Amino acid sequence: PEAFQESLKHLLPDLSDYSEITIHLLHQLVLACGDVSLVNAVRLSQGAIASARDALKAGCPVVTDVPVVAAALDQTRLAHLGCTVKTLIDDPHITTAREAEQAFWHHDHWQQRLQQIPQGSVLAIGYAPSVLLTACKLIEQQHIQPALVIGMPIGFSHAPAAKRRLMTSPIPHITIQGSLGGGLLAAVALNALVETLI
Amino acid sequence: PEAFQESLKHLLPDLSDYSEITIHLLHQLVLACGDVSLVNAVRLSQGAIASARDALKAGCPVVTDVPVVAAALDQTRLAHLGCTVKTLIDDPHITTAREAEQAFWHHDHWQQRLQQIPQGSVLAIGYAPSVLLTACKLIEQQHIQPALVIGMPIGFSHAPAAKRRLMTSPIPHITIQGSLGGGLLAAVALNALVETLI
Repeated sequence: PEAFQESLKHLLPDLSDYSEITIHLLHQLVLACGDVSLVNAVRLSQGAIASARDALKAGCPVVTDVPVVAAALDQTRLAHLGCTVKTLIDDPHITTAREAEQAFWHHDHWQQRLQQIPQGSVLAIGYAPSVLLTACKLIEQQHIQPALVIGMPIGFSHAPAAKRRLMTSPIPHITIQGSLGGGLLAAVALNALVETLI
Repeated sequence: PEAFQESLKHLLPDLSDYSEITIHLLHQLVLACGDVSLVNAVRLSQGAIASARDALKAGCPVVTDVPVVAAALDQTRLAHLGCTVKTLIDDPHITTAREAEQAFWHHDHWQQRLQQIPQGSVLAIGYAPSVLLTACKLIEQQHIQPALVIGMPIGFSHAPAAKRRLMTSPIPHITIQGSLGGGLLAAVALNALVETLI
């Protein structure tokens, strides 16, 4: 789980184009939010790219936390690959970490839907830290086994240590160290991996 | 001129894919020589990629110092663009900085061929520091005006300060700070820019 400069170092003596893909992803994130810091804050695990491509080529399920993340996904490219897209809740108005944490407090069985995610799924969490925390716990206990976790919720003061907990996970992941998150960032990240595949 | 990490910083809030192109070029260099240091040593100037693409799209002439550089160029792609390829000398056996400096000492009129390079041409120097130095001098005096200079000669003890002199040039350029050079590196660099255009 390392930064741009370090990743790039070890990916350049590779036959694959993982270095080009990594910088494409950073570029797309910066074009979404306008913040060059993400070169530092963004963290990919070794084998994140490879696990992503392998899962996408096999037409993996894709699960997002909330609808706005799903709706920003490149839906037609994903359909061509045979990937289906689902959300953990259906609330149409979620724009902040507070609206998200509130909404995941009302629904009584989103944890059920998370627990049922198919092995090999891509899990993209753009809004709610508590959902990312629950995902990390289920992974540790070996109840779920996604191919990839994209964890880019917003970080708030006294948040569930979620992004930091994801960095210790044995599951391939991409995250944003610190309090940056939300917007469409999680969807942009996944889109960058989709568009460099087809 | 500036390194990888710095270039990348200022190229990410750009609409164009110059950040992806830069990392592709680094990647190709590392696949040619196997040396990850070039991330540090390689230096691009601010307008380098853009000037390259503009000149290649216009079917610019390409001039190399020696045949082995020309022969490593992607000849068919360049022909499709309308770019011609020429060399400053025709010696078929040049493998080291010594064989190159020797050969540019015998020929009496390579400086004439250099002085004649058309405005807007791409100049790729892979072997001889003294040729790069002469090129820098002609540029300062405004006798020649290439669109781009790729300067990747070998750096030897008490060499003509050439690579360092190229970094002060007003002409867009790509070079390798320090004593690394030769092989096919100059040709690989140019090829990376050609293949990401067509």
